[PDB]
Amino acid sequence: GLTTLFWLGAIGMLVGTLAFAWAGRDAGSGERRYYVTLVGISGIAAVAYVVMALGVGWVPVAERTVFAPRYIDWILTTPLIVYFLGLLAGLDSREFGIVITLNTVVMLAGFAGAMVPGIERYALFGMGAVAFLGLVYYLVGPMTESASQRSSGIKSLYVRLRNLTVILWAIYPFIWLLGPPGVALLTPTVDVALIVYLDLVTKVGFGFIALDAAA
Amino acid sequence: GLTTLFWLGAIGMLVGTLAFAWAGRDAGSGERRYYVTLVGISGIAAVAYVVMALGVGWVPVAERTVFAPRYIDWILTTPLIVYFLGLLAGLDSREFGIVITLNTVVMLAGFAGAMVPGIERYALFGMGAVAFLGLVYYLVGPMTESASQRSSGIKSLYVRLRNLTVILWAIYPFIWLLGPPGVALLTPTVDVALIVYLDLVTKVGFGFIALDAAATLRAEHGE
Amino acid sequence: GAVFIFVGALTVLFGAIAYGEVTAAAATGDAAAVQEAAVSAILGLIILLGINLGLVAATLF
Amino acid sequence: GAVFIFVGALTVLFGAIAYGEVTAAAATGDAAAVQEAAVSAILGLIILLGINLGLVAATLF
Ligand SMILES: *C/C=C(C)/C=C/C=C(C)/C=C/C1=C(C)CCCC1(C)C
Ligand SMILES: *C/C=C(C)/C=C/C=C(C)/C=C/C1=C(C)CCCC1(C)C
Ligand SMILES: CCCCCCCCO[C@@H]1O[C@H](CO)[C@@H](O)[C@H](O)[C@H]1O
Ligand SMILES: CCCCCCCCO[C@@H]1O[C@H](CO)[C@@H](O)[C@H](O)[C@H]1O
Repeated sequence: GLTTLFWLGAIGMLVGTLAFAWAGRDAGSGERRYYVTLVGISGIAAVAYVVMALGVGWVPVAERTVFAPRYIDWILTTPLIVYFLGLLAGLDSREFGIVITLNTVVMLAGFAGAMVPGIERYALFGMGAVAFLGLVYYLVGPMTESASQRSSGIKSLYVRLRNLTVILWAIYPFIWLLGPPGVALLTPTVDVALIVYLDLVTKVGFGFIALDAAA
Repeated sequence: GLTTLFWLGAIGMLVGTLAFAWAGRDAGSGERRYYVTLVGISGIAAVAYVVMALGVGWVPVAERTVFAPRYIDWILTTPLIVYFLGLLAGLDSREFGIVITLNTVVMLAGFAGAMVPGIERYALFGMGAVAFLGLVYYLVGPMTESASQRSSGIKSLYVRLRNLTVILWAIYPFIWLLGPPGVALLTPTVDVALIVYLDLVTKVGFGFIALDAAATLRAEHGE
Repeated sequence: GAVFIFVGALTVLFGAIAYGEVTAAAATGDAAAVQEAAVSAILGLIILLGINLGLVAATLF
Repeated sequence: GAVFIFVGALTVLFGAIAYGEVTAAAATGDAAAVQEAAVSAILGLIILLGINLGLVAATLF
């Protein structure tokens, strides 16, 4: 059941949101931004899953269904994840602009590709895939070097979140390729189930790791 | 193909056997029987797989098929693995007899259960399963204590091999229960593939771990 | 330590979801429909094993 | 490092084996045969995860 999986995603995101909200209730000036960001990451994702669970934003596109709020979710929450990582790394405005731009290209491409029939969707996929490699470069290169210049505590938390992020984000394009937007070997239910799992780990799992480290 | 999977098993075991034989060619007095044991473990397994790949020993039981050389392999090689662990742990004859006995009950039980129809096969399964728990207790309890009376290198290697053994062997009875001898939800092919993978890790992987630690053990007492 | 239980439990859950599609397809009596559901299940599980291994590698290392 | 490559690659190999049985069953036309190959494939892949995770736990901890 699609709507059931969507509901489960909503519940998971909600519990995450509340947990993060509660954890940062007494946060100082140096931690507040991080908690607020976590709340936003899981909170927006919660809205998207509820909307999909109510059957809204399901778009028919050439013998496949495209879940619009999923991509809108991605477009809005992933740069917040990058922002969180960027705060740890100690980036400035220019550097932030670079990684958010690359991230935005990834999400827009996947969305545009999902709604385009024929071989063009793979061209759009390619745009996203290349921009993603660019993003990965910054995370494991310059941003890692920038994070290294801070205290070992911050550096360790950065690396831990970086690794979770790079490893698991890299799985998304394979689901896209094998799922409905691509060769359609994965049924919509399997595609949705896998994405619910990944979303929860890359946002909620991400958050609890950060909460543990701040402790 | 079943025979293809059996050939892969045979080739894997053979490579392991030769590597273990080669590695031990210069072994000192104190190391020699460890290499010889490894050669025996993967060598017998190699024979069992070649025999099965040649289509020999495929025993029709009701409508399922039981690969006799597999269980014979098990009955003969698993006590040699236990023996290897026992040498590391430094067991005496009494302690060896206990763990070899338990191991044998496990393998006899599984073979007999595979040959029997109906509720009885689970009774035979239960015998092996309980015996296996007894064996695990010895491996993780008394034998671990025994290994702690030796050098840190030996205890280290013992723990590594013990953990590999306990974790992976525990997977075998689930494959039995879900496969042909049990409720038959795994096809023969899938059953065979999983066991080939397990057999290779528990013998050949087991052996290469021991091989990788040999130099450290040698440097530990002056060499 | 606790990641394994989590990973193991989610896998049987996803397995149950996969088996659900397969049997639903089987109830149709259409062999090709079952094939479609089956390859989806197979590829889904391969990917799932990737997520779990990736989660293990990111959390325990 | 080396283990995750080994474990990953073996997962695709077993996947190919599972897919092979599924398509072989689908070539009979019997939907029940396909379902039969599919559950074997699903359960097999789950057991494979246990082996992989077990191997990882054994040799990297
Ligand atoms: C919480 C939701 C998250 C972390 C979603 C992450 C999604 C991606 C990393 C998607 C990447 C894609 C490519 C790299 C290629 C084009 C297809 C995309 C958009 C799926
Ligand atoms: C190299 C081949 C090896 C290490 C085979 C090991 C086989 C076992 C540990 C089998 C255990 C079983 C039970 C515990 C229950 C009854 C079914 C058995 C015999 C499969
Ligand atoms: C749950 C999320 C908690 C992660 C917050 C980690 C931030 C701790 O890092 C802090 O950053 C502050 C902001 O500039 C600075 O005052 C200090 O450099 C540092 O103490
Ligand atoms: C194949 C890997 C080789 C492992 C060799 C481990 C043996 C190291 O230890 C050996 O134990 C012997 C008792 O068995 C004693 O003779 C000596 O203490 C020592 O040589």
